[PDB]
Amino acid sequence: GITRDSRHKRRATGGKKNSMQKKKKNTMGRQPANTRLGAIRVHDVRCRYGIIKRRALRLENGNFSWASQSITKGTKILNVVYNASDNDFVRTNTLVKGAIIEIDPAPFRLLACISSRPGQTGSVEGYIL
Amino acid sequence: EQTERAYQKQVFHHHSVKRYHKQIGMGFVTPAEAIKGTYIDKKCPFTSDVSIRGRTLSGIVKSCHMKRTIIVRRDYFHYVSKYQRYEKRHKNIAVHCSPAFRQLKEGDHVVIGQCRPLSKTVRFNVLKFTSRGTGDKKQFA
Amino acid sequence: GRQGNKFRVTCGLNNASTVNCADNTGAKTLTIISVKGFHGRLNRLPRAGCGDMVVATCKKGKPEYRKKMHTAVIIRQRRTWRRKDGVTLYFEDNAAVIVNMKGEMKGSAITGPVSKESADLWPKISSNAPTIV
Amino acid sequence: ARGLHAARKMLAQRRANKWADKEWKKGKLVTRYKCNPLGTASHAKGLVQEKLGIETKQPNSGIRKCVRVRLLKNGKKITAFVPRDGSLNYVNENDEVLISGFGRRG
Amino acid sequence: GRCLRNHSITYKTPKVPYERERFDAELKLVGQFGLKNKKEIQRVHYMLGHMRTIAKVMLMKDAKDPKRLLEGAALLRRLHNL
Amino acid sequence: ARGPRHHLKRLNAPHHWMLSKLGGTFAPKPSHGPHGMKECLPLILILRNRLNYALNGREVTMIVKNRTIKIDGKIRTDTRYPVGFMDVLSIPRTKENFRLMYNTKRRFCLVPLTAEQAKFKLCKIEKRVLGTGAIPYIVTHDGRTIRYPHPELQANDTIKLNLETGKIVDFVKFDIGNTAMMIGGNGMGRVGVIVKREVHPGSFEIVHIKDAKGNTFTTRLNNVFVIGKGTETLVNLPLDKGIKKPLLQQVNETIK
RNA sequence: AUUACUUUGAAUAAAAUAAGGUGUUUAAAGCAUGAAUAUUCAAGCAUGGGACAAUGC
RNA sequence: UAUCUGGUUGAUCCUGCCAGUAUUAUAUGCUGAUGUUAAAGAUUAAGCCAUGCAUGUGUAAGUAUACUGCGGACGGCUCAUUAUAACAGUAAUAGUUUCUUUGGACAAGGAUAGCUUUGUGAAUGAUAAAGAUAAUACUUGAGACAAUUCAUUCAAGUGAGUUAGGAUGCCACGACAAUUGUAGUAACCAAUGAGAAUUUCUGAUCUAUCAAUCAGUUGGUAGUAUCGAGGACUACCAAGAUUAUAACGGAUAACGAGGAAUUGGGGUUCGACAUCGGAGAGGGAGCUUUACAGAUGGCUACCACUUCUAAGGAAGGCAGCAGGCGCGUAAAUUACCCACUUUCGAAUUGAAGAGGUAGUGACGACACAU
Repeated sequence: GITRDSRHKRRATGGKKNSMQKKKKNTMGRQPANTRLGAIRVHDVRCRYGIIKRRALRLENGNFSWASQSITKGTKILNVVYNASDNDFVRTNTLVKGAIIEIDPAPFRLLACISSRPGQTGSVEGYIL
Repeated sequence: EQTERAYQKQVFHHHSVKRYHKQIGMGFVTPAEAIKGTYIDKKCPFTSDVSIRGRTLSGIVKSCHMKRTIIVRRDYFHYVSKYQRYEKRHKNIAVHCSPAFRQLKEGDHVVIGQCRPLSKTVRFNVLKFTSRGTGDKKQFA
Repeated sequence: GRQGNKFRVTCGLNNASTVNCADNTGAKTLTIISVKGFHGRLNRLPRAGCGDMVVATCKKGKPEYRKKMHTAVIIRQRRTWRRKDGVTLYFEDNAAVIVNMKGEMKGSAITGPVSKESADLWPKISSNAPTIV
Repeated sequence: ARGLHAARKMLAQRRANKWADKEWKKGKLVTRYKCNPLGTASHAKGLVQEKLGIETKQPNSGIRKCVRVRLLKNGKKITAFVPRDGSLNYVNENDEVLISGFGRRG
Repeated sequence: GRCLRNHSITYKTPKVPYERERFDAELKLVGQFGLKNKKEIQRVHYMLGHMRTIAKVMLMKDAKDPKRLLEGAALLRRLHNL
Repeated sequence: ARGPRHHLKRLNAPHHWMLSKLGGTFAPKPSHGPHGMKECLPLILILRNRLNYALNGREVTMIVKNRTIKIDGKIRTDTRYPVGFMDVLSIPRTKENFRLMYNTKRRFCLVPLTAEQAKFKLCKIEKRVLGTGAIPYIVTHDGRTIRYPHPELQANDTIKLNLETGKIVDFVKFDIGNTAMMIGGNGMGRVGVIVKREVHPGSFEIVHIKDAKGNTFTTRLNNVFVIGKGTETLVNLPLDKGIKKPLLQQVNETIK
């Protein structure tokens, strides 16, 4: 699959590396699971050494936080507003860390930046500016 | 200071936000400009969480054209056993230059130290620098 | 080497009509030269249908096959032909497998489908076919 | 180039000056595997084609019986010296004959 | 290398193969000791050189050399009871 | 290699295992346990080389499996159990006990242990870690995890452990007025008194130790195993006391 | 002020190189007390000296 | 043993090379009384293979009027690849980490085996469906935290840490077999682990009839991906990186190291092969099981081969041990046994062409008939 090894790159001087062996399984790699908006749907992928990763494709509820009053209540996310990694990620409404999202402050009153790894943790968390 | 797209924020941030500077280890001093400065760096040995391990080399800074990274040159020797004579050699190493050292220029002695892989070729941090002469090329970082 | 009575198949390959080579004998294209069993007529070019043994020269392939005259059998053709049970079918491209007079296929595999008319005619071909359309 | 720090010129000089010998250079050119009929082999098997007699050089006289042998690995033609007195009769046409160098090296 | 079990040689042929100053002296020892062939003469010659070098390497250092005292005392001791 | 290695070749085994070179192609691989791979002696070799109880290794299984050999406070049934440092070793079926100890000649020596002094075994503190729940505990040399220890203990001291009760008895600090026995390389098998320790902030800490007869030797901090405080010997030292004879009474003595 | 140089140590796979011991009947062998066994060229770590040396105020 | 000798001339003195010389490793002619030891399909073909064996396992402690568990990811063979790649010494993981081992409701719900019940094919370790039947196979159930994610705080040993730990708000998995003899399980911490994997410094043959090379290329930001750091990948930004101290490229009949042959000192040649590391199972490519495989005595597709056939189809990878053809100057028996060493297992017993013995054996080493 996708190998993260350094045998397909070049040297610091521009020279091309020459192959000696095939791909090694210790260089695993899995296709990104862009966490979009939608119903709760989280898969479980079996990683190396038997550990299980909560692989998330779509979630709508995320556990937020706001430190000025120390209250953490989950809420539904409306849509992604702005992303600092890529501009085409805004339209697809993907959920990635460090992406500005807009929410409904229904349980915060009675602009959120994601600070988790929803593709790996399986859940969405954030905070309020 | 704050000019790029993403919100450049320091890894260890605390409200009075305070400037987090940790004191360095093996007999080095923290630069004065690094305390009162408004700069930000996520790989600086002082203001971030990168540790300098046992390996430590030194050399002369060769290039200062790369953003927050410089190239050091080490003109060492190699002993040829058969001829009983040494042949001069060199090796170039890219070291991550923190923006704490603003007067660093090409041709300045620098003490480097190992750390975790920061990029494809950069695996070291600058620890101190010393001034030298000039050649009309006062090229800083 | 043929085993049976071929029906009527509308021949769509002429003289000097390049066909592919479904075989695995290191030959690419074989331009038809003649057709075995062709009852000719004045000013008429030899016609090859489906399941018709031909005589073709290899103009592209391995050196021991290039520039020589071989004997082939057409396994699929692009000219629409009608089966007797009212089916009107045609393939994607022409192709032909190198055989000998006894019918013993020279290769060992066939790429793509094989028309039914050219499978029962030569039992040595139907075995190697992936599918028989 | 005697200097203590000049260990690159001396090494480079010897690398350059070593290519001019007629003996070691034969051991690094790829000609033994290419132009030598024997190659790196001790013995060569072949087939007899022609019987030929080479007259000796100027001071000597007489005809040296020999055979033109075609190898089985390269196909080249080499003249072979029949060993003993009256031994040309023992060899025949189209038979396996072993060919193995001479006293002078190669 | 092919085998774990060690091996060694005992006799080395003299460089010059034919000398009349070495053929005569060989039968002055072969006939005297009643030896079978010339293998034995080469074997003792290896033995003498086996320790002659050992005495020569350690003779070049000072009398206070710890290795000279350690192996030298063993070298003289081994060669005295023999 | 695709994963873990199982077969240990004869030569790849550590040299202090007394093994030959023509005996066989393989050597018994010590399993995971309380001590390292090269810091150990497998239990199979102890009962066949040092003890000479069994003609071959087949009969070792007909011994350990019978619940015969007792090590530390428990009793094992593993043929190749890893036996390392001076942990006690009791065999009640033969009424005799030993102790795996180093010696100045770079080997593994067995000092007999009486029934009165086999009730406890020394252990070396490796690191002090503040566990979860504000529960500190110290990892010992044999990998033993112990509960709440004395708070005065450091990470490089020594603790006098008991087998049955499993509690700390006495503690000896790592200071300048104590004695230690080495487990290192050239210096292992040597006992002496620490006289000076130099700290290098770069890589290592180097300590100077003086023998009983005045001999001074240098070693690394990782090799130090404190045996007592104030030239007092808390366990039975080997037959040679652990002194380093200057090879004057080895070449000459062995003649007679 | 570094570096080189030089003296020391530490750690440094076995096999093997030269062997310490050991009458396989000698020897090739073998380790039946395990020589401190010395090994590490090139590099690297700490250290006593600065004559010769390279770096510029 | 710090060693020379014949050869240009009528003769002499030199440079100069040819041949002679001694030794290691290959082949071969002739001869070949023994005892001990011992190499042995690599050079040209990592070419192709008929056959036979080489991975299986049951204690009282899982299920008994085959299921389940572990292993085949070790061992063994070959040297095709490979030129700062690998490897060796060394340093880091304050940038990651398992398997095994050692220290911390007097009982629930089920159907799937064995054996059949009726068979279908010429076969493939071929496969159909009807009846039940147990769990240490699967869910539950409860008898009571731990550890991860996120936002915020108290802040120390440590060469060095807003760090081990503690306290908050909160999400998530959520336990200690409904466990067997007349030991077994879930997790969490640590050691085994100087281990495995990445990585720091130094070190490689010839070539300039190879002088300029690189565009994910050099670095930064932010994310993704992976057990884990990182252009490993992605979007944006700047133009940067190497280079006469030999960059980029080319050849090897190049796996590297420990080492071997030969040496007065200095050196030269070799090393696939005892042991360590690396790579591969006709060729790449893609994946399954699992703690570790890009596994090939596992699977699939393609290219090239091989075997049976009822002409409808089926599997196979001897660069494993013997043995067959070819290749060549060039290389052994289609043997027996787990007794020695060791490994695997449901564990004192069962298995091993690993291993040992026997057989051929003038590659070699030691004593030695006449």
